[PDB]
Amino acid sequence: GTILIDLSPDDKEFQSVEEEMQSTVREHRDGGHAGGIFNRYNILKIQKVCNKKLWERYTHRRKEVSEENHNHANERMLFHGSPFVNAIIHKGFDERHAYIGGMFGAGIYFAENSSKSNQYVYGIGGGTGCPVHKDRSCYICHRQLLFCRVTLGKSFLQFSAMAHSPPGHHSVTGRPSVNGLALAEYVIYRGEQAYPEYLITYQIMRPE
Ligand SMILES: C[C@@]1(c2ccc(-c3nc4ccccc4c(=O)[nH]3)cc2)NC(=O)NC1=O
Ligand SMILES: [Zn+2]
Repeated sequence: GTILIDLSPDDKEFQSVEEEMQSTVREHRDGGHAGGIFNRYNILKIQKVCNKKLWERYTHRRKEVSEENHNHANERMLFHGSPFVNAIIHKGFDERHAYIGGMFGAGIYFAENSSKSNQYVYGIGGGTGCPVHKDRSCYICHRQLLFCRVTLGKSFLQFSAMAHSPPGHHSVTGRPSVNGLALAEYVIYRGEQAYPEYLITYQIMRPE
């Protein structure tokens, strides 16, 4: 049931998604090991992901969360990197998309920094890099991220350097507590609390 609609680069919606992608790049404490060395991306395509059933599954869960949290879904737009983006956009998020060993427990993880989600496009720690060159810093191969609508509801705040969310909460917020430049990361424990709204195809760019 999924169809993908291409956005034109002249569309303000393409432009606002591209800007969130580019402006949330940061340096990583691994010096680029997982995700590659880059300061910006070459955006190749942005497609809107349209699936009525997945959308309705999302909004149904959003209303439940909202009603458990003084009518506040606490909805964000966040990045997700995964080897399974193609399954996600067709079938939705479920437990096979979870990071069992994540620092905040077995759930599905999202980032404010696009460059953080980039480190997972080829797997945990960037795996063995791109399929074609086995290069975690490949500048040639096309990568994809999702820019997702995520319901956080009442989020458990963890300060720091599938399971259940903590009792009385709908998600966990991993607040960065050492690296002053890192943005927050978030975990949900129900696939129905995220909708994969944009599929972004891109290359990382070699710095000049
Ligand atoms: C499905 C998978 C997976 C997928 C995505 C991520 C992921 N982890 C994150 C952790 C922090 C912030 C963003 C992300 C993010 O965008 N993606 C971690 C593990 N779990 C797994 O064991 N291997 C995987 O590739
Ligand atoms: Zn490659």
